[PDB]
Amino acid sequence: SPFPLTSMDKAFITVLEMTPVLGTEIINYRDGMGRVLAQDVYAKDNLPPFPASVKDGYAVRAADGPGDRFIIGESQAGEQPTQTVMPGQVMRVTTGAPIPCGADAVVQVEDTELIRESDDGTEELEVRILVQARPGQDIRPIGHDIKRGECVLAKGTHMGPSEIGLLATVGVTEVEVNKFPVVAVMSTGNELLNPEDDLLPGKIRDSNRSTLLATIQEHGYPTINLGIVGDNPDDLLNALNEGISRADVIITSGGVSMGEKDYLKQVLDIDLHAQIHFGRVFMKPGLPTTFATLDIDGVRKIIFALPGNPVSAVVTCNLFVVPALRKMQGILDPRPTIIKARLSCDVKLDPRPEYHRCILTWHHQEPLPWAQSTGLMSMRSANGLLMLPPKTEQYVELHKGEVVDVMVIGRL
Amino acid sequence: SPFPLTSMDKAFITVLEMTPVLGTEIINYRDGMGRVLAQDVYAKDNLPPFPASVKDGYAVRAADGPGDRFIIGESQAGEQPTQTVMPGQVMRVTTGAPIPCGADAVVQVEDTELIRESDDGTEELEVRILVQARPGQDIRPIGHDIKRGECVLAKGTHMGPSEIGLLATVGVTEVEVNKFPVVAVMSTGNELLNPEDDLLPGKIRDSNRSTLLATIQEHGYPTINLGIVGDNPDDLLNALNEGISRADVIITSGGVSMGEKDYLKQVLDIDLHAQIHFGRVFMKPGLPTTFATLDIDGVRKIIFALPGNPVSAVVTCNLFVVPALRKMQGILDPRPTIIKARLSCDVKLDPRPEYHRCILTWHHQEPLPWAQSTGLMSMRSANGLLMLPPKTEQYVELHKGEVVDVMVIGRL
Ligand SMILES: C[C@H]1[C@H](OC(=O)CCC(=O)O)O[C@@H]2O[C@@]3(C)CC[C@H]4[C@H](C)CC[C@@H]1[C@@]24OO3
Ligand SMILES: C[C@H]1[C@H](OC(=O)CCC(=O)O)O[C@@H]2O[C@@]3(C)CC[C@H]4[C@H](C)CC[C@@H]1[C@@]24OO3
Ligand SMILES: Nc1ncnc2c1ncn2[C@@H]1O[C@H](COP(=O)(O)OP(=O)(O)O)[C@@H](O)[C@H]1O
Ligand SMILES: Nc1ncnc2c1ncn2[C@@H]1O[C@H](COP(=O)(O)OP(=O)(O)O)[C@@H](O)[C@H]1O
Ligand SMILES: [Ca+2]
Ligand SMILES: [Ca+2]
Ligand SMILES: [Cl-]
Ligand SMILES: [Cl-]
Repeated sequence: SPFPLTSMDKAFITVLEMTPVLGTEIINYRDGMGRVLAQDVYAKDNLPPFPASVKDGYAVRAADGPGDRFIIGESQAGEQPTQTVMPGQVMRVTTGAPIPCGADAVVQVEDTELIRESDDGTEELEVRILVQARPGQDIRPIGHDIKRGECVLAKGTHMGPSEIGLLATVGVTEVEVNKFPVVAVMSTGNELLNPEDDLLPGKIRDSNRSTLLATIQEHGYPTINLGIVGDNPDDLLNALNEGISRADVIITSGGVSMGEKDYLKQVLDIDLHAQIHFGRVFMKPGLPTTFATLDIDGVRKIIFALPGNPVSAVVTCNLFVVPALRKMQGILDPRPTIIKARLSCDVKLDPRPEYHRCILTWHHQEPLPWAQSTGLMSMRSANGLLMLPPKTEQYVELHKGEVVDVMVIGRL
Repeated sequence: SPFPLTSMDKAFITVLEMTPVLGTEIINYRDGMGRVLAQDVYAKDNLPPFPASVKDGYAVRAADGPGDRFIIGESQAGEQPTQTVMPGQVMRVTTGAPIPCGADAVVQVEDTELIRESDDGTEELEVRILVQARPGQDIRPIGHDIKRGECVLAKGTHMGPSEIGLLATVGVTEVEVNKFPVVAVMSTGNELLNPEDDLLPGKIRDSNRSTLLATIQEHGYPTINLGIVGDNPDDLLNALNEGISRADVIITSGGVSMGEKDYLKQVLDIDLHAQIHFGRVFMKPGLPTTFATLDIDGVRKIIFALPGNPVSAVVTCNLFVVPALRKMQGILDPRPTIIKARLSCDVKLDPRPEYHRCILTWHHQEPLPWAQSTGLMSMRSANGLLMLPPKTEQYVELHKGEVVDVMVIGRL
């Protein structure tokens, strides 16, 4: 089988439709970066749990109005006050300290003048309140920010630092989340040497394994290095079986064209009994990209057999593998972010949709970024993939300045 | 000292000007994600190191033209050929295999017809070449992609997956890079409990430590958890001394206003003998944000004393701390990426420049993203910080749809 040419849209949709969502596990909240909640999270306490001052100043009775007041004590952060403010009295407060019984407003220190103090100046005795406070001013009532019983995070939330801080706030230190996929990577070819090797006749160094592993690691997922596998079916089958045992996802590169020494598709079908959903994609680069699933004991393994050309391998990894991994780790909409950018140079269109790494840059006050195709600008890694449309009889070329879609693949 | 109000621009520039660049170390290339090269990197081999076929097909003499040819053997990937192609002969080749002596072009299999084979069909014997090849066609000459002696990566390059793959390609498996900063984080306040604690009267859980540690970890830097420190100068000094010993950067939160129990600025100046460069910033939120340096034995430590309010702490961490850490790890221009976005709702301007977390979203074919201020949209973490200008007599409010600056703080 020279597999049918699959459209890019059909290939991508097929990857997402066929990729499973992984099961769940309980983690410590500090380990939650990039995880997706598999439970709703509720507050068991009010925040604040006591009425809390917003200001350094004095807790007062608003009904007393402005005037001169006896200071009966201080409320400091972390201590519950024991005294009750009666008419004509106030209590000093600091930001975050509890409001004492009998007070209903806070007056910030700037709206006061101190009018009696102890001889040694350490104890405030009488203060002039210069304003009419409104009841409740500069107080966070109990539960103002979070109420006991409130759902503070919904299942499906993809967590970042602020969500971790919210779990800390509410004391929910263990949470149910989707698992991350474990991703195994192998390279294929009799010509490949390890990066650590000196060259030998007829040989080159394996770069795809490093590039692909780094790409997956950049997204936070655990990886397994399956090494270099020669161009023979027995070795390929054994390496695939090891990947299936050790990982949720297997990525290979090389050996997927129709060459005399290309065995991977035959091994996947006849030996592994995997279901190849597509074996060619009408895209540039990436024609021989292959995607398969394997259902064993009610678990679905997914296999990407990427082209061997290094540029093709990293482009197809970003287009197909990353969205699948995002679905596996529970992200509800796992699709890439697409930004509109201006082409930095003219480009010829191909009958196939074309993809190329680029750098996105925003310029002073200009609203749209520019996309500069790769290959001081060299100090930056690629953070985008230009997505060029197929040529038509009408449109054969795009011009500098014209707006194109760019897929985000790195931090901007 | 109620410290002077420092403009945002002066505060930010001061942080970057006063922050050092860390020294260098040698790392394994697989550990290079996010590192900055401190050396130029050179290729010691050509790529390809032999003339390499781009195609499955036949190595031919272009001068023979089209016609029927004897196939004298095969060149397979990873094997140096030993035979010389003479007039009237060709050799089978596969993609990435070396071109044999005597051949000067490759004809892809699609431009041929097989016209003699062995009885068992395993050996090709004669092929009809249907095209006139151009000399050099479908061959990558030695060094076409990389030449021995070529600088392939310059010092100052901020590495991603493709740079790691390039180090693998050229066999440079150990590289000199800038160190990453080690960042210590402490929280302050007598009211704070650990996230793991049940509440006690007058107390709340410490969230800032978790949020700040997660923010720093998201950027890839090692962290040290200095815990909760009470509101007293001895304990604050001891915790700062531990941070200085263990880390390059110390982040505190809380205790930086003028309150009765706020000691940190006094401790930094009088006890630690640090140089406080600013102690207030004209910004909303973040008024009491403080930045200090401490020079010990020719090493500069940097200290950020952030406000205690949780929103203020995470906003000021993203504005001031992250750019400093990027400078420390060697990034040449460590400043944030600013994108233009449309406001999703009307906003009132303040005399101070105002900052608020938001979510940036790109809509179908609309060129500019929308910025939706925080507090299915809830499934996403904040990836931006709205940067609102100070009000003027002319401009008091911004309206839905108007374009504003947004600082990127998360993956888009
Ligand atoms: C065909 C459409 C797909 O559409 C679906 O996947 C529908 C089923 C589903 O949403 O699961 O989305 C994708 O992702 C973005 C956000 C950009 C990237 C594009 C992919 C690179 C190609 C498929 C295309 C693509 O366009 O839009
Ligand atoms: C005042 C200018 C500063 O300008 C310098 O830092 C000049 C000295 C130097 O470049 O080192 O850059 C910054 O970073 C961006 C990219 C956006 C973020 C802004 C900061 C939030 C505030 C400072 C401002 C800022 O605007 O531009
Ligand atoms: N891991 C790798 N690192 C670098 N180059 C590779 C790697 N794997 C394959 N290549 C190169 O990519 C090209 C395409 O290889 P491949 O996809 O295996 O084609 P075929 O299936 O026809 O052998 C060849 O030049 C090959 O040497
Ligand atoms: N680590 C923290 N976690 C959550 N809230 C905090 C933290 N530190 C301080 N806060 C709260 O932030 C607010 C401001 O505190 P802070 O900056 O210490 O003010 P002051 O210096 O006046 O005591 C208070 O409500 C305080 O309880
Ligand atoms: Ca191969
Ligand atoms: Ca405090
Ligand atoms: Cl390809
Ligand atoms: Cl603040």
